Amino acid sequence: MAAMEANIFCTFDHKLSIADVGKLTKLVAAVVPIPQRLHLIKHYQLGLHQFVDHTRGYVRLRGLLRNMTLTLMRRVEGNQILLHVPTHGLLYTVLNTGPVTWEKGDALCVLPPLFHGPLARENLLTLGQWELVLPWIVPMPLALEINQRLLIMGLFSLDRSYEEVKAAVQQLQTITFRDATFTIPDPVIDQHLLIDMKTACLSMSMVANLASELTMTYVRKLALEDSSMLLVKCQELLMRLPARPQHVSPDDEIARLSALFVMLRQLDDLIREQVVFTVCDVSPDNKSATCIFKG
Amino acid sequence: GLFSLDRSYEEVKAAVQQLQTITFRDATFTIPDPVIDQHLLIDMKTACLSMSMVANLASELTMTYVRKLALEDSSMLLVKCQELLMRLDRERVSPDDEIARLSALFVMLRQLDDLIREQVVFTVCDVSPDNKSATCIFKG
Amino acid sequence: SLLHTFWRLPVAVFFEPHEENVLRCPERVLRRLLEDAAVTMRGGD
Repeated sequence: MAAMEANIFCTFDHKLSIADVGKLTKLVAAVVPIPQRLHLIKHYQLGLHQFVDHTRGYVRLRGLLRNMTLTLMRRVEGNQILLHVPTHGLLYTVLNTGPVTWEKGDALCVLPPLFHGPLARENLLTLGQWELVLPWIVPMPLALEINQRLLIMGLFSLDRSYEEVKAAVQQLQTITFRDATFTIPDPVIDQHLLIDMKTACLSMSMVANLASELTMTYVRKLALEDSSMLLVKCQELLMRLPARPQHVSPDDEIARLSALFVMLRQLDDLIREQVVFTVCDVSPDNKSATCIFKG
Repeated sequence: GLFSLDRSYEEVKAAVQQLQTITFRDATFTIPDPVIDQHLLIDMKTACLSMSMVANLASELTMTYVRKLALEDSSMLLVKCQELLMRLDRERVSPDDEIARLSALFVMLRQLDDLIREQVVFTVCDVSPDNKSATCIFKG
Repeated sequence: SLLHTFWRLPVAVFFEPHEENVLRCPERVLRRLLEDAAVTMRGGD
């Protein structure tokens, strides 16, 4: 039928002041998500603002952003915006909208914004109580930290007392990454985090069941003859309790490790975020970088 | 690398030698032993330690959350997980410590991603009788 | 009297009577059925 459009024109039916257009011009080469593809769309569908809801949960907003299609902004005109849908493997220029510092060679992920500093950056296109909310583009370690914090809060919430749950949420929600401090907004625990908790519990059960005695005993045996800061900091986490291996069978070990890899992938996937960009350049003011698009 | 500490016994040596020799289509070759001078390099040591730490931490952490979550379960699978853990156990704490153990579990999980998964770079569709070369499409 | 079971733990039920069979009945209903059958059986050189 009608082939999917690569170039999308967006028109604001609200009237624009010169300040609004000036703000729009700064946003060229940034990433904006849209829910559906048409040659000509209205500004209401543009951005992340449409999904802001009384539920307020960070996890559900993260889920919603994952399903939107990503576009880059081409140059602006009067009352019009041109968006381009990138293709896998090509080279692009992208704008660092958020305060996160990028580095050469790292991988970037798209994620809902989390507040930082004075929390007064929100000048982006407030017109008719619609707002231009854009997602953050962050490097992989920060996304992994965010997802890990959310899942750990969810798991810890079970059966713990309410006040100590509050304390744990307070200490976990704040993150220091690459010499900057960020904090996760609205870490609500609900069904969306519950399904991830269920899958994590299943994967951990299977990992505990599968692991061979050799794997379990490696750490215990190593401590008898090695000594290092890594090891001593490592063994502090474990419960406090010559010989020969009771059973040697390389084929069983191979098959068991083969299954254990699948289970570890299952556990890894729920904190992994899909890489959208891989960067190899940076403006020395960190405002822009050139990246390869993927996904 | 996991057999590094047990290398003294002849059975372990035989298992290691069997592991080294690998056969693929029409080709047989041996891979080098990652143990040199009866010692293991720091990177492989870190990998093995991470694997073992993930296993050990999961073993004790899992049951506490499983027994709480399975009562609610609408998919009858988490009860089976609890029963499996009980069988495993029969064959054999401050909240700060719990938080530390969970975070350590996840950080040791991240240490293994290089070994855990790998990505295809080429898919082949042509081969010469000269087979030294082939034409393939690039994936990245 | 008590039954032996293979599965060590019980499981909840999430299906209607038209797809899987479940033996469920209150104790009072069981006693009433017992006495009713007791009188019925007798009711039936």
